[PDB]
Amino acid sequence: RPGNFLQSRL
Amino acid sequence: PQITLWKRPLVTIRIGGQLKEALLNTGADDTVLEEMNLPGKWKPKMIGGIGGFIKVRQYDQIPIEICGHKVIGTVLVGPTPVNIIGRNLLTQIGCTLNF
Amino acid sequence: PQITLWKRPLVTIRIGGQLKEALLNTGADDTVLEEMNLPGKWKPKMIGGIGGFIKVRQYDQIPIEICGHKVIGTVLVGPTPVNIIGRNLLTQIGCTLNF
Repeated sequence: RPGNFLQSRL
Repeated sequence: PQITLWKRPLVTIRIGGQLKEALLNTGADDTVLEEMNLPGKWKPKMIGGIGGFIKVRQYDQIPIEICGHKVIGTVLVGPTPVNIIGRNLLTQIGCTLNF
Repeated sequence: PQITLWKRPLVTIRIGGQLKEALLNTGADDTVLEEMNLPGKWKPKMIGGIGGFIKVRQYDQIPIEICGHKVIGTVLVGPTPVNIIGRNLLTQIGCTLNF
């Protein structure tokens, strides 16, 4: 399952 | 509360009058919710994640209650796999990491 | 220590006796490091999130020190844009969220 919810502005 | 990390740190939120489940995410700059309607003006934005970039709608100054704590701030709406509470709102509710 | 969330929670880690900067990411199940030529056996894996999936190499039982706290477990390696410490190692160093 998707499991790495890194999120970054830009 | 104090939340350990053996399971995903999922909590209930209320936004636009509706309840949802969301992940407390220190790896996210911003808060990103799955497709939904929110009132008011929005701006098109892009954001990046582990797999690349997606398009989202940015709503500013949105009230959101997170595990009983009030926040008012920016909420992004788009094709995220999971609802994410990011640092923009974790800071508003006084959240820290501790070890 | 207590880490506030005004900025990205980047800390120093040691793997191979060498130092790197890594993001403490309560939104990650697993730990994934930027591409590096680590020795040992590995298995291919796909990890996903915002923007889709990336291909990574899975290494098992790799020691890793996070802010002076020893850990050992599964470490993924691949084209992540930033070194990420996920819950598999955050639990080992006794990390909690608190608000």
